[PDB]
Formats: sequence, structure tokens, C-alpha cells
Amino acid sequence: IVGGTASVRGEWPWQVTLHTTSPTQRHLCGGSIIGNQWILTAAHCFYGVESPKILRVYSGILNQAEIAEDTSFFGVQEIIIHDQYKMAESGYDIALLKLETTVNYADSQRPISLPSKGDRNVIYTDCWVTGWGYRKLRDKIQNTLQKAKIPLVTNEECQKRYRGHKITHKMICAGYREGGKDACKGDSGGPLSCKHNEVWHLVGITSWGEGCAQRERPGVYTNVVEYVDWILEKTQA
Ligand SMILES: *[B@@]1(C2=[C][C]=C([C]([C][N]C([N])=[N])OC(=O)C3=[C][C]=[C]N=[C]3)[C]=[C]2)O[C][C]([C][O])O1
Repeated sequence: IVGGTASVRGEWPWQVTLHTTSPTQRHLCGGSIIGNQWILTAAHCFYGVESPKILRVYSGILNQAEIAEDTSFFGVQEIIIHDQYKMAESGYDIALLKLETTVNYADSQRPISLPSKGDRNVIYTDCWVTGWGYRKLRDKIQNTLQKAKIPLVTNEECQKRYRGHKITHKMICAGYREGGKDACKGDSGGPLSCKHNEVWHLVGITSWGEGCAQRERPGVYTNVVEYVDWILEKTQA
């Protein structure tokens, strides 16, 4: 997260830090708890991941320093990638992680409500992107969970900033026309949370962008509401 600040413990209880143990353990991507056994994240996070066995999900985490060899974690039983996904910039950058065990909710770890199709007309004015990603470019994973408030931008306006891409209705962008605040490497898969009527919604999933926090280069996120049907179908035993 570029241009953000340190988060408060338990402030983003749905945020998880997804790690890979190969070759040696490290943060790989962000993710959001959406069910007692489900994490919603980005599909491009699993490039090269041949098996869910090397994945480890950590919830109720603020600082990466909290994570040690003796720290409890959730194993991944199954990785579910949307069957139409090819690459982040093409859309369909969404994936589900079925945990080997159930998450016991608490103030430090609880789910985030998915957006309702009857909210597409709703205009979010209080959205934040969070993560342990780079603060600058060519940097490194941060210790403390960073947060940054970022206004959404219309797709028509986003399309203007990405003339070489096709910004579909399954994508949603956010950023300041002057840059400065934005998601960056390591923030992938994390949530874009908007607070509407005292309730938090998982509006988007950090997917891609051009560089980090550049002027006239809004971050691009998966438009979660466009996938509630997909999510139901895939999480229904
Ligand atoms: B992801 C991941 C997250 C962010 C980025 C960013 C784009 N973000 C944005 N502007 N909203 O791009 C870079 O940081 C970047 C791009 C090109 C050259 N240098 C840096 C990219 C990727 O987080 C984990 C990673 C795993 O695949 O994906």
C-alpha cells in the first residue's frame, strides 16, 4: 500500500495474509474471510502454485512479526480459480480458498459481507484498500498492515486511463487523479472495503494497475458483486 498508514489491530478482521512455504516461507498475497471455511482472493496469486500444500493462511494478523514457526495457521484444502481467468488484466481475477479447517470467529477474525446485486446503484464514498504490500516501487513486504482511503472512479473514467486495456463491468477502479495512494506488489488478493450504512462490504479485490500510485493511473479491482452467483455456486457443497 502506497501512501497509507499503519492499521489498528482488529480494524480489518476479514483480512488474511496468505503465505507460501516454498522455497522458504513468505507472504504471497492478501485475502478476505467470507465464510467459516472460505477465503476470497485474486486468481493471479497462484501463478506457479502447483499444490495447495505449500499455502498457509493466517488470520487476525497485524504485524508479520506475529508470524513464526510456532504460530497457528489454516491449511488450504483446495484452490478454486474461476474457469475463465487467464490473467489479471483480462478480468476474472478471482479465486476461492477452501480451508482444511473452520475459522472460529472473534473480534480479530470475522467475515466481511459480500455486496448485494441491489447495491450496484449504491455510491460508496468510504472505501479503503489494505495490505502488507510495497510502500514504494521495487521495495519489499511491510511488517504492519497498511491502510489507505481511496475514492472509487467510474469505469468510463478508468477506461480513459487505460486506453490499451478493456475495462469491463466486472472490474472497478479506485485512485486519486493525482496518484499518491494505491495498492502495490504484495497487496494482490486483498480487499477493497467500503463502509456503507455502518456496514462493511467487500466491493473489490486488488487485481492490477500500472506501477504504483501514479498520476492518472487508478488501481483496478475485481468487481466482486459481479461474482456473487459464482461464489455461491463454488462454495455450495
Ligand atoms: B500482487 C500485485 C499487487 C499490485 C501490483 C501493482 C499494481 N497496483 C496498483 N497500481 N493498484 O504493480 C506493481 O507493484 C508493479 C508493476 C510493474 C512493475 N513494478 C511494480 C502488482 C502485483 O501482489 C502480489 C503479486 C503476486 O503475483 O501480485
